[PDB]
Amino acid sequence: TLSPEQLVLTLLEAEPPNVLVSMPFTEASMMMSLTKLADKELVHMIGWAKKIPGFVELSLLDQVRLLESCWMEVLMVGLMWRSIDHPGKLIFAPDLVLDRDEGKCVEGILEIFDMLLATTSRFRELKLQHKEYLCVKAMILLNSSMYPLAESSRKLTHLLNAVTDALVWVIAKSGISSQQQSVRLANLLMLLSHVRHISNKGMEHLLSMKCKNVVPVYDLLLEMLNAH
Amino acid sequence: IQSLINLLADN
Ligand SMILES: C[C@]12CC[C@@H]3c4ccc(O)cc4CC[C@H]3[C@@H]1CC[C@@H]2O
Repeated sequence: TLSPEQLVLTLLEAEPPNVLVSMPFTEASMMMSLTKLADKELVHMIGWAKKIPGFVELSLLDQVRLLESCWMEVLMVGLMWRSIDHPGKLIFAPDLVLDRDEGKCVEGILEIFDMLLATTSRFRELKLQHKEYLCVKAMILLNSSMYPLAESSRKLTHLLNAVTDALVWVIAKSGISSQQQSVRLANLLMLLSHVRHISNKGMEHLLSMKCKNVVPVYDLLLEMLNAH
Repeated sequence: IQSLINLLADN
């Protein structure tokens, strides 16, 4: 056991490096930029997970299944956080900032953009804090959603409980009423559940784009996509 | 080029 403040500071220092992706958009080139970006981020995501304390003490199978299960949710919550103070824009990366209307370039993606933007808008209205963001991204990894994946399982429960306790502690510092602290926690958790659903949609869409030969999918992103 | 398990195991 770390303190909740020690835990949150470990999550801060775990944060991955930022990545850059690098003609006007076609369906093809937009998906190329987005898939290129996702693949680079995935590399850093594994290193990030390894810095979440306890994560590397889990069985390797659990480590693998946790990342196969949550990687798209983690990409998406990162995106929402980068975008939180810019209504109508998705800040995918520096030099890849997309207006809502640019979803019209890719078949099916505008529905997903709007869901990502609406979720980002709820985080903005909630005034999601830096400390809360760190906790929720870690909770997503550690299977707050409880997707069905003894010692590794017991450890995992401990780790998720610790990050939940830290989020509760962060919320308590806000000084708002106990009733409002409970409602805030429920709202954040129901938002995580929504991100899971957007992730399922995203996965579907990417598998469709791959199938229709709209975009090639290589390497780590291919590996992670092959698991769904 | 580097896979999930290699990324998890190494460094
Ligand atoms: C997976 C998709 C491409 C990669 C996109 C991405 C790429 C990078 C990132 O940090 C977040 C997201 C979320 C939306 C993702 C898209 C949803 C549909 C599309 O296939």
